[PDB]
Amino acid sequence: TVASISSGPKHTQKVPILTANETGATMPVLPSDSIETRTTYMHFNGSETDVECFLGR
Amino acid sequence: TVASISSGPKHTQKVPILTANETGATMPVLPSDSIETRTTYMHFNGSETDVECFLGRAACVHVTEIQNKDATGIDNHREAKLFNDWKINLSSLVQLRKKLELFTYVRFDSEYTILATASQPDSANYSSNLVVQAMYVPPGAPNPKEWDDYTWQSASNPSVFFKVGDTSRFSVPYVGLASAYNCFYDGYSHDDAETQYGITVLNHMGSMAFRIVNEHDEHKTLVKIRVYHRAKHVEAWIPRAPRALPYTSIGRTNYPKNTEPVIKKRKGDIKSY
Amino acid sequence: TVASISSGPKHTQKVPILTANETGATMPVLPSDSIETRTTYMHFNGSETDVECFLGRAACVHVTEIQNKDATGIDNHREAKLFNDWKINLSSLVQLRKKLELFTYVRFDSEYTILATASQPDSANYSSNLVVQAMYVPPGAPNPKEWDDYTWQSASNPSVFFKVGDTSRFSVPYVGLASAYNCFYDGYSHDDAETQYGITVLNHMGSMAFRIVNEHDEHKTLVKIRVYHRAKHVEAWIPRAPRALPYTSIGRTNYPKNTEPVIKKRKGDIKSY
Amino acid sequence: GLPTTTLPGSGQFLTTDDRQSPSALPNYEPTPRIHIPGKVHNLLEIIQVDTLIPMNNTHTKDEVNSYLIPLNANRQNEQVFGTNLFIGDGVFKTTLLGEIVQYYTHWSGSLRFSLMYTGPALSSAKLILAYTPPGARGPQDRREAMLGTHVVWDIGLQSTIVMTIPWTSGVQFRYTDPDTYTSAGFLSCWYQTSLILPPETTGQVYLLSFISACPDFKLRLMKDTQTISQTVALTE
Amino acid sequence: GLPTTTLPGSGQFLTTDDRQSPSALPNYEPTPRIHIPGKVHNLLEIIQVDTLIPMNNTH
Amino acid sequence: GLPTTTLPGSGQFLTTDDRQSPSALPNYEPTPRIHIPGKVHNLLEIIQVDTLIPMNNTH
Amino acid sequence: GYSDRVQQITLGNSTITTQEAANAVVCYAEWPEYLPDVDASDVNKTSKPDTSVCRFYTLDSKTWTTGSKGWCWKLPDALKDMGVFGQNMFFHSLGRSGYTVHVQCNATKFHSGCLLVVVIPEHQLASHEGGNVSVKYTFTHPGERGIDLSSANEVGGPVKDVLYNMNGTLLGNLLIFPHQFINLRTNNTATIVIPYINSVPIDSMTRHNNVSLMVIPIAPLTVPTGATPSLPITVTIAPMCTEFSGIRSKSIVPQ
Amino acid sequence: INYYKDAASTSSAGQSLSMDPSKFTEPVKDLMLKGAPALN
Amino acid sequence: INYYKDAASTSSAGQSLSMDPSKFTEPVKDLMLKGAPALN
Amino acid sequence: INYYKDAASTSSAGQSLSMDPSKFTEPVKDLMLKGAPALN
Ligand SMILES: O[C@H](COc1ccc(C2CCCCC2)cc1)CN1CCN(c2ccccn2)CC1
Ligand SMILES: O[C@H](COc1ccc(C2CCCCC2)cc1)CN1CCN(c2ccccn2)CC1
Repeated sequence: TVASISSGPKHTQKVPILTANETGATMPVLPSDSIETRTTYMHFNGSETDVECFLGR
Repeated sequence: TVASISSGPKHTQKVPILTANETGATMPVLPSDSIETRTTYMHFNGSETDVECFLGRAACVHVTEIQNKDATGIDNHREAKLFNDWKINLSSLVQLRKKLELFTYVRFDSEYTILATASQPDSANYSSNLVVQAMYVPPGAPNPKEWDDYTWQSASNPSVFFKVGDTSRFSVPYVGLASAYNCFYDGYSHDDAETQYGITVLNHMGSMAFRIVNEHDEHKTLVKIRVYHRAKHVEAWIPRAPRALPYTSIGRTNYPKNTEPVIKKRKGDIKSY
Repeated sequence: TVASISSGPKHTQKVPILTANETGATMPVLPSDSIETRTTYMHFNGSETDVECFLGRAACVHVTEIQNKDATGIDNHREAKLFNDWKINLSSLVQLRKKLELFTYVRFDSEYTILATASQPDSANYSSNLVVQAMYVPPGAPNPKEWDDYTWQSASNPSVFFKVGDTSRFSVPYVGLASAYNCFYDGYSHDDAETQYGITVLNHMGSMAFRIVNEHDEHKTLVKIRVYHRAKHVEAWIPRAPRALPYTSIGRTNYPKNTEPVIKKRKGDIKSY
Repeated sequence: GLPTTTLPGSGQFLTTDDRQSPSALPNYEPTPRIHIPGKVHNLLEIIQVDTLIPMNNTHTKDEVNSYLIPLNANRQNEQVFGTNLFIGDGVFKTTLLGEIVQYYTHWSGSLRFSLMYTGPALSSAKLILAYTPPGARGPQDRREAMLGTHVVWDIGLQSTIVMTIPWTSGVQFRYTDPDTYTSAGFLSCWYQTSLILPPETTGQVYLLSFISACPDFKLRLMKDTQTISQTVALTE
Repeated sequence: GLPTTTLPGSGQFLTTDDRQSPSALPNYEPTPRIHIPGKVHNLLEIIQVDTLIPMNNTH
Repeated sequence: GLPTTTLPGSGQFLTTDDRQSPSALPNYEPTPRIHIPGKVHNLLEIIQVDTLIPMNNTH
Repeated sequence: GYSDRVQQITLGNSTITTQEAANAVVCYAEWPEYLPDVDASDVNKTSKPDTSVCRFYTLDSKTWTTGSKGWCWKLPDALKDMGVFGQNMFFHSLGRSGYTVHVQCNATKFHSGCLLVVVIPEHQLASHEGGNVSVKYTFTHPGERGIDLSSANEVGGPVKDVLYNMNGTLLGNLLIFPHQFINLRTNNTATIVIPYINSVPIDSMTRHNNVSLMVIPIAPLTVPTGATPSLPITVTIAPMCTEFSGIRSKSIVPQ
Repeated sequence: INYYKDAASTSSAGQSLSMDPSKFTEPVKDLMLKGAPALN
Repeated sequence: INYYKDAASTSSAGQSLSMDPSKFTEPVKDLMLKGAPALN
Repeated sequence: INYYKDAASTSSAGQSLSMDPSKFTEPVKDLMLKGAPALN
């Protein structure tokens, strides 16, 4: 799984960082929408935040 | 496997025993390069020198003590040893410490065994049966303040309850923040002019709190806790020179002043046997 | 299997019962060589005379004793039996010793069982519950000096913790330096004019240290340790004459002076029944 | 309900046993491993790297000088140094080899002893190193020394000489803590001809000496080292 | 009778262990589940919804 | 957790029983065996060698 | 006619030639390489100035005399002020690098003396005070000057006792670390290639030094008769495969 | 191996490995594409 | 048989049986052959 | 079933069922046949 993909300079008409929060959504913006990133992998599953785990001790 | 091959007289232009140590290598010279040998087999694998084996037996890492007594009128439970904590480390007691510091970075799972025995140094009718409670108060979690705080509810924090005289045992995954634990760290936590140096900064793992669950009987009971630690699934990188001088502090390399010569002086000459 | 075959009258030139013992042989003569026999079967295998069976049951090899008491002001823990050691041997108690010395070289794995019971010879309110600590201090390792030395950390040395009244048990591979243990050794450790003779020199295996982990209660408690040893995976070479006279020392063959006749004198003649 | 019987040893804690345990942190995900140069797998890997021996032990406080074996120009027939081979004690004891051997009870195998010469390049020398197998005394003169394992070393362009103490033994293991029956011999070194310094040069020259184990080597039965102890627990 | 040995840790209660237990109510039948909008499975699902920060903390 | 019941005899030490035990020296390698003439396997092997009888016991 | 003896290292816009080498050591048998994605954590693209940072900087020279005890430099500290390497260093949040170290000392065939040149990963120093006294920042960040083991104890500084490696271990065992000797009679330089060694993929270049380079006289310098009794030792070091990441404002560090 | 008959007596459940924040993070009626204008 | 779910809870690891001293004993850049001259 | 890893930890060995007294009862160099004269 990639945690971040590689992304480079941008000069577009397509701006993912401008939104309208009045709508009630949290738009899924990522580091790679606003800086230049390199690939990295997650190495993690989110196992210990499962509700079974959270309420299970 | 052969430990030595058979080899006979030599009169060559090819001399394996002359080398240049300035290069930094240790050339793999064998008995058969300089005497006449006969075949012999190894009969041995080097099993018990594997690092998993070397670091894999339980070592005592900590001895603490708590007492069961009437807390009535005690203004500071922590101070009365009504309960106690351990700013968890593996470099307090030194037998295991010298072993680990043969390496720079080490990564492993731990298996803990906790033995608790009771003492009744002054007149008691009997020996009571106490249950010990040990809690892990990570960095940012509430620390117990009294021996019976809400903290001990430990609703999200792993805790084990066992009886004095018995032993408790479980195992923890490798909980280091980086890829390995640093046995050494030549750095600071930030570029501060007075911040502390060492590993004391890096190895931030919280304390393990112990208490007796029992209320008090008429006499007082001393319970002494011994924590044993066994590394399992060991991985070690970069060997270093063994520790020669005595240790003075958890986490610093410092040795004591006016220490004694560590190399044994000859009783005789260089020429002596 | 037949134990005896059927055999009838004989009038031969072939006499199996006349031999020459000067040769060193024991000729395999049977009932059927000299009387008339009938067939009978063995019905038996000789199972319980196998050397694995003969040396394979636990035998008491050592009884020692340690006490739990206030060490305050004790200048010599070892001497107060605050802790104790055993210069490990298998030739202290003699029931097992005579059995082993039927052979010259012996090789086997050992299974130890350690029973610890407590005694309170003088007025106590109760019986405390003590945990015993036994450590193996090989030749060159630190020996305990006090009952709570760094030694007891035992970070590299196998140690077992069990409760008084209980038993502890584990098994050790064959730890001899040679291919077998010498039951006898007609040699010295070097050609010295005054060095000791025997096996006392060869059989160098270190001591096993015992202590109570508990601090002291108001009364004193005597704990007496019994070590049992069972050979498993036995291999024995070269049978010898059984021991006739009493033993005097661990590791020497010496018998006591003015000992008594070991052969029972007849009450009567050679002719007596 | 299945019928069981418990045996002697139940409830004991043996620091050397290896069993499963419940994890206190169910479901936790450890940090990924990244690559780090230098991984060690066996202590046998590291005791083959050679390290310096403080052979010149004759000082009174630890000094850089006890690593230096001095050599005198123009001496003939004489002896450069001597030592027994109790690798767990004496000169050997603080070396990495000595230091690891001390974690085990028994050792067997060949040792590699080398000498690197540091005198001016325009000097010359011929030394003899001799290994004396157990059973005889430390040699007292080269004649005595030369009848056992030896190497005539000719000091040249090639700066180091590697002598091997081949495993000579009845019993297949020796004790690391010094023991008689189990003793390994002596190592001595003498002038074969003599050190000669070029003009305009003077004084003592020194040899550095190293020790490491051959691939031959075996160590067994782990135990605690006499090389470290303590009187109270340390704190931060 | 099968021979056993008990290890260190026997009888301990670790609040984080996960094992089977006898049911006190043998054979009881729980109420059927009906559908309810909003099921959460991971705390990671909810920390992606944004909420307001009291940035102006100065009161 | 599997349900068990312990029988009479639990915890006893019978010097003649034969069971497994943990090794105190995990991973240790014993010295190789070499050949030695004279191996004995059964006491029945040796009681077939004859030895002298002090028949004249009258001393 | 290639000898182990003559060598040329060209890195960036700078070249070194030695006519009296003794092979070269590559720590742990690994050559410096960039940070692979599979090992990456920070999502930032990194900056690889290449030839402007991966060239040879020659630190100021030392003087070996008969009384010398040895010198110690820390990396990347020693280079904190060299050209654009240094700027990059103070300006990014994180950086990573390997190095080629070339230590130089020539004499004549009448001199004797032997230096140990060793690289110690994570060399945590000891306070000469004992106990749990710390070693202040400035003291472990000497810069190009390095630490002079024959200088006096100072307050808040490390201990400078050579038989103990500045940490409670014996000089004799430093040979377990990648190292090479300079024996006037053999050798005139020492070269060690250092791969990046850390427990994290990239780190801060200012709060943590990841190797100390140490040059220690072991067989004392002995000059020919009526020669001047000293020789200079020069250290030239080149960052290799350097990467910087997390650019911003420019760190301010004590003193 | 379950040793017991009832389902309540079994150990903890096993990870949902379900995970779908959109019911919480994007409950909008007309779908919003990142990059397209929020309000048209 | 593992009785437990997590990997940390398993027993000790099993012998590397890896063993390669050359990273420590021969980290030289140009390969040295035993028997050939050290410095050419 | 061995529960333990090391060989020393296994139970007792099992009967040699070897049994050959001739090394002890007839170690003579030239073979003696029962019934034939001992000394010829
Ligand atoms: O073993 C320790 C595990 O930390 C915990 C975590 C949880 C608990 C709880 C779990 C629930 C039961 C109570 C204890 C105890 C210790 C980690 N340990 C920290 C110290 N560390 C090192 C490494 C290098 C140098 C010094 N120490 C070695 C690794
Ligand atoms: O059984 C002994 C094993 O030695 C140990 C080793 C370790 C321990 C420790 C292991 C960890 C637990 C504590 C005990 C105890 C004894 C060896 N034993 C030595 C004596 N030996 C012989 C042989 C012939 C004649 C006399 N004795 C028979 C064999």
